[PDB]
Amino acid sequence: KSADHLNGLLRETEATNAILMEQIKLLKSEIRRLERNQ
Amino acid sequence: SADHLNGLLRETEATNAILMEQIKLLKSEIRRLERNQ
Amino acid sequence: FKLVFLGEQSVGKTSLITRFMYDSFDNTYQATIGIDFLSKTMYLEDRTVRLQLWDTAGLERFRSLIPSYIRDSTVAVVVYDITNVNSFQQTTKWIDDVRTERGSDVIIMLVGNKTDLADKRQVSIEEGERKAKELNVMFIETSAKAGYNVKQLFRRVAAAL
Amino acid sequence: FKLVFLGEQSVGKTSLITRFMYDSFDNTYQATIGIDFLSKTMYLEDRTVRLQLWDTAGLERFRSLIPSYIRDSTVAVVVYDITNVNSFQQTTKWIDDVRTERGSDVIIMLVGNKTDLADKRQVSIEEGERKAKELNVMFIETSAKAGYNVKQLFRRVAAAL
Ligand SMILES: Nc1nc2c(ncn2[C@@H]2O[C@H](COP(=O)(O)OP(=O)(O)OP(=O)(O)O)[C@@H](O)[C@H]2O)c(=O)[nH]1
Ligand SMILES: Nc1nc2c(ncn2[C@@H]2O[C@H](COP(=O)(O)OP(=O)(O)OP(=O)(O)O)[C@@H](O)[C@H]2O)c(=O)[nH]1
Ligand SMILES: [Mg+2]
Ligand SMILES: [Mg+2]
Repeated sequence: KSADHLNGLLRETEATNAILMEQIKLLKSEIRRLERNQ
Repeated sequence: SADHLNGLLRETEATNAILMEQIKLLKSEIRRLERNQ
Repeated sequence: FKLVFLGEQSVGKTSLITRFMYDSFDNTYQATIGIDFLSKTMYLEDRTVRLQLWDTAGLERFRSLIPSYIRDSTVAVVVYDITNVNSFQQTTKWIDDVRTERGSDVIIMLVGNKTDLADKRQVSIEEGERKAKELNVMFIETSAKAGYNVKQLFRRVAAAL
Repeated sequence: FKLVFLGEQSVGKTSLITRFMYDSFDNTYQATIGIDFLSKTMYLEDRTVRLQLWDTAGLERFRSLIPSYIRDSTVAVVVYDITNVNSFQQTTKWIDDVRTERGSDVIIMLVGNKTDLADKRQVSIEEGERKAKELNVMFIETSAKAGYNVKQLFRRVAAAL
């Protein structure tokens, strides 16, 4: 019966996983931007 | 099958860890570039 | 159990989190980039609680991420600087942004930081207490430098869950 | 099922992944920063498989992250440029780094990219085939520009799992 809380929580770890990669993309382009105006 | 839910969750948390590590490295790289501006 | 810190630049968001997580303070200002993440299972109030903390940027470039996290967080802490009139006015912005993502399905706390600078105060306590009731959210003044009301803040938030 | 692309700067790591993921190619060079992530669903031999792809930086600033990912990936693709002698010598470095994190518990592929530049070739096929057997890893030459052997590459890796 506890094999249930394993899904709702896994999807949260994947939800937080998503937003991480989004922040990463934004940072990378910010780096590329700074390097251009160098 | 409530077993494969753990080994896999820990993998999603393992990949989660290395993400935040890369994020920290990027942020300081940004701060570094801004200083030599 | 997730919290998100919103507010203008250099109001003390990063500082209030430090005073709480590590009980330290740094005078040297560093603008928060992106969204720093901190977590600590502070056994708060005769019982145990796990807290996720999202430190957002007051910086204008790094705001596109914010809305996505507001949607993910069950609590919002809106911080202003009592020696800065603008940062106080802008708290309306940040609450609107939150109402948009969660409506009334969220716990919100307005915070008037930097009380140790009472000499240079521009915003009164009445204006703050008034605005809080106005927008139906909790209110509290703090000082991250002095450690004043910083524990009190998180204690009151855990009591509304 | 995870793969990691290692090798010197501008050998064609980013390019080999593009030729495979989107079947496109770009002449304009862009140095990979940090570790780009790409994933796509490949159906092979009666069952549909899943591949995680980690594109590492050949750039020297962004290498501190690499070791942590080698430890996480079950397969390593080491890429060199056949018109560049140095980038070929350095493949020894990248395999050592892998043996250190996983020893023999890993599948490794040496890749000699840019075959379409056979005129400007500095490394022979024998030197490559020799070195591969030397360090007990698979070998294959490719051209990301021409699309040559790029599918063949991933097909051989999935056949060793
Ligand atoms: N006197 C006094 N100074 C404070 C107090 N809290 C923060 N400061 C100072 O004010 C500045 C605030 O910086 P931060 O803590 O990074 O504030 P912030 O809202 O996170 O700014 P960003 O990260 O750019 O969004 C720092 O220089 C602090 O040292 C306080 O309670 N009293
Ligand atoms: N002629 C030819 N050029 C290629 C081939 N593959 C890649 N290139 C070019 O060589 C350069 C390689 O760039 P990348 O694909 O980013 O190689 P890389 O190893 O990822 O370099 P970093 O990302 O900085 O580590 C690009 O300008 C490509 O256009 C190829 O097969 N033939
Ligand atoms: Mg902050
Ligand atoms: Mg690359």
